[PDB]
This record gives sequence, structure tokens and C-alpha cells, in this order.
Amino acid sequence: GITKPAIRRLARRGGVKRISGLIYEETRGVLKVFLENVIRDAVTYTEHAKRKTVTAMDVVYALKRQGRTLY
Amino acid sequence: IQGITKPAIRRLARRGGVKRISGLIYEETRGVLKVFLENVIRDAVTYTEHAKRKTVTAMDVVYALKRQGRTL
Amino acid sequence: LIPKLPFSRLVREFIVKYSDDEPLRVTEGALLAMQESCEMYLTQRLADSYMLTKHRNRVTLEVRDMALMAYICD
Amino acid sequence: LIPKLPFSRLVREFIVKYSDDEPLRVTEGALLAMQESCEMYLTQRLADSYMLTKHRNRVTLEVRDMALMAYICD
Amino acid sequence: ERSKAWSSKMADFASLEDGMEIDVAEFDNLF
Amino acid sequence: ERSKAWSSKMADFASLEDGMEIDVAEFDNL
Repeated sequence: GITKPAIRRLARRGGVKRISGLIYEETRGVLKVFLENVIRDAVTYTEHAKRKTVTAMDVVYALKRQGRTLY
Repeated sequence: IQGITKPAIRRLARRGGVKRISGLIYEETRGVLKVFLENVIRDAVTYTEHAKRKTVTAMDVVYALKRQGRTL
Repeated sequence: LIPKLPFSRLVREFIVKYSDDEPLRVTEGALLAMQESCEMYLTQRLADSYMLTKHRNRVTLEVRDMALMAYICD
Repeated sequence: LIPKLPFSRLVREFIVKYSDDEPLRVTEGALLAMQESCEMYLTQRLADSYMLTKHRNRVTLEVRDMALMAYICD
Repeated sequence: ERSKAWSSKMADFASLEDGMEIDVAEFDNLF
Repeated sequence: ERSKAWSSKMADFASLEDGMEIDVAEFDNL
């Protein structure tokens, strides 16, 4: 899903000073959840609009159709 | 808020599965209630005002609750 | 349930506060619905703050957890 | 940023999964937007789980906090 | 889930209402 | 403060896109 160290780099961006070894797998799960929802919504909108291509605006529609993105 | 019953705060805590409570909790809970109810009433009144009616109804309460999102 | 005696005072306060020009009257069902909602909502939010309490391996709910809850859900 | 090499793996997996009978073409801008979104969202959610970590007076983020986070925001 | 329970309760609220009040002029009769 | 940052990022995503792909037929070239 994610590499190994990219998880660390995102943690260090987030202000996480120390990490447990299990975290990466859990983090991967998180990513799988998030993207999986987003793409779903985006695809569905692209499918409603009767277009063949996911666009940046379709990604925006999918993100906006989340609600819990902020906190 | 001023008179929101102290043991009623306790009873709601005990319904929620809270076993022990701090003394400061009651005023914080009162703040919470004021926030929630105040938002709800705001929205309900506003909808009743858009519909050009004089009376808040249970349906207007439903509209106000539904227009919350973080209720769940 | 909580008593109507102090509850209806707050409902009245806020009806007066956010009604435009005429106090906006009220129905009985509206009052009952508001009371039901606030009781179960306070039960709910207390339970979740107590989940935070449990998360820090202590059993006593305190304003630490209430404030974290406030920071989570505004 | 994370590399595209494993990311587009998953983007393809899920385009194919929910496509509705034609694989759905997915422009470059869409890919970049998805990558940006997932990176900052993971940073965000890690920071919040680490807020839980701090809340229990320990500095090491672990699946305890990740799982409480999962409960909070599904 | 919480959401199902709240949606049930709100579906319930679509019910009995009657008894318009003029809040203060009627709250005397809530004791 | 999070909401403002996300809304900025989404305003950014409102930008140019081009390069339609046929995901598998493309992703060899990633």
C-alpha cells in the first residue's frame, strides 16, 4: 500500500515523535479505507455524468462527499 | 442551565455507562446542553420563520436536528 | 427524564433569543421532542467522553475528557 | 510525497472495482489530486491519533490510539 | 450504530404535537 | 483551522488535468 518509510515521513510531518511497529499495517488499512471511499464516490459521479474518465473535479466531488475529512 | 437538575446530570451519566464523575462535570455538561439546544432551537426557529409560521413544531425540531450532522 | 421546570426556562430563553420579532409560540410536541433529544444526546456525549476516559486507563470522567470531546466535535 | 509506483497500484485496483463495466479512464489531474488528498489526510489522522497518544500521557503512537481513532470517525 | 437509533427517534418525532403555547403565558402551568 | 486548509487544497485541485489514461493500458508507464 504505502512504502515503509513514507509512513514514517508522514508521521514526522504530523508531529508524531515515536511510532509503534504495528502502526504501518494499521496506517495502510486507514489509507485503503480512505482512498477506497474517495475513488468509489468519484467513479460513481463519473458514472452518473456519463463520462469515461475520472477527473480532478470528480476527485473534488468525492472528497467533498465525505464530511469527516476535516476531523 | 441555572436549574438543570444536578441529580438529572448524574442520572444521564449513569445511563451512559459513566461509573464515576468529577465535580466540575456538571457545569461542563450544562455548557454542552446550552450549545446543543441553542443550535437546535436556532435552526428550528429559523425554519419556522422561513415557512412563515408562528409556531415551532415537532417537525421543525426534526428539521433542526437533521440540520446538525454531528449528532450521531 | 429531566424535569420540565428548569428545562422549559431554557427553551423559552432561546425561543426569545432567536425569534425575529414575535416570540415563536411553541407546541407541546416540540417541547417533548426537544427534551427527548437533549436527554439522549447528553447520555450519548457523556458515554463517548467516558470512552476517552477508558482510553487513558482511568475510570473517573473529568473535564480533561470533556474538553477533548469539545475539541473533537466542536 | 509518496511514490506513484505503489499508489497507482491501488488507484487501479479501485477504479476497476467500482467501475460499472468499463474501466474508468482517470486523468493525470485526478491521480495527482488523489495522491495529494491521501498524503495530507494520512498526516492529519496520524496527528490526531497522536493527540490521543498525548492524551494518555505516553509519547509512542500505537494501535490502541489508531483503533480509538477508527471508532471515533469510522 | 448510533445513526439508526437517532433516525428512529426522529421518525418518531413525526407524531403528536397539539397544544400551541404562548411560552411564558403558559409555562406557569408547567409545575 | 483544518477546514480552511482543506478548502484551499480543493480550490487548488481546480486546475488542469490532461492525459486521459486507460488505467491498466497506461500504468505500465508509471
